[PDB]
Amino acid sequence: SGFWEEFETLQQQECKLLYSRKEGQRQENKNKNRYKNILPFDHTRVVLHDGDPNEPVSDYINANIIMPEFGSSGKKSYIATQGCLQNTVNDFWRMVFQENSRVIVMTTKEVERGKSKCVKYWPDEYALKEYGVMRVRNVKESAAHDYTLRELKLSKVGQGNTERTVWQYHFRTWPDHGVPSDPGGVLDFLEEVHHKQESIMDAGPVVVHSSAGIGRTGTFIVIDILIDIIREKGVDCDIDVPKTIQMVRSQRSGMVQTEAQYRFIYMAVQHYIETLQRR
Amino acid sequence: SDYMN
Repeated sequence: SGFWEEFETLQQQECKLLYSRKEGQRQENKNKNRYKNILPFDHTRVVLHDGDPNEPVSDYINANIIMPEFGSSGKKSYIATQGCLQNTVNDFWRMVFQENSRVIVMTTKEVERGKSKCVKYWPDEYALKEYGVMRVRNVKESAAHDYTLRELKLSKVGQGNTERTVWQYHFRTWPDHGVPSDPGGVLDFLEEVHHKQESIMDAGPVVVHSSAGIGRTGTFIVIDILIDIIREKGVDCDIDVPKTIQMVRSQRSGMVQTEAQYRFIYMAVQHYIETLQRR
Repeated sequence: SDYMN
């Protein structure tokens, strides 16, 4: 009770999806979506420029910009996207490069229960790989309990002075079903993500992905938004979980998929508050 | 084809 009523009321307001998703529905973009029914809104989708002139449709990826506030800088925003398909790996790196993203949050394993959630889009440690026009070196990997950090260096093949470091925070322990029973791992992880992002000036939006780009993706993003409000305005500031979910859902449909994820968000915030009060 | 979650 209370959480179910709140989540069910949110699910009410999305029974009609109002904003247009026509680009994702185009015949040329059909096999760029992992799920037929999960598509980016046209008005917030990431439009990919500088594509191959021989490709009739080269501007599409299943991804949306998410701003936490109406006047949010790119540095304070997110990109919510699906895990790479075999044929969108190159488009994914075009997106990272174009948006100047410096931090990637991966919320899934590559494969879970025998189903691909994300095709591997990074080289092995110390290896280099070319993804279309983009070159990626994997400089170092650091294992933590819940995640692995991959320090990647991304550049455009041939062009000088385009190299930049992209930090891939790969959350590894999310359960195959349900949500973690305690938010500690996610909070410590998001704390490292945030400090990394804030330390890079002129960084672009943080890229966050899951299999569809809405469930785990929305859960991670909304928690990050809320704890950053607490970071900025203190532990007695007012927190409106439903309105925050409404805000991100106006930019990509269906963010935060299950009531367990909904309860997990509240738990994470309450833990973050408790952590600051309890030293 | 359809996102169950």
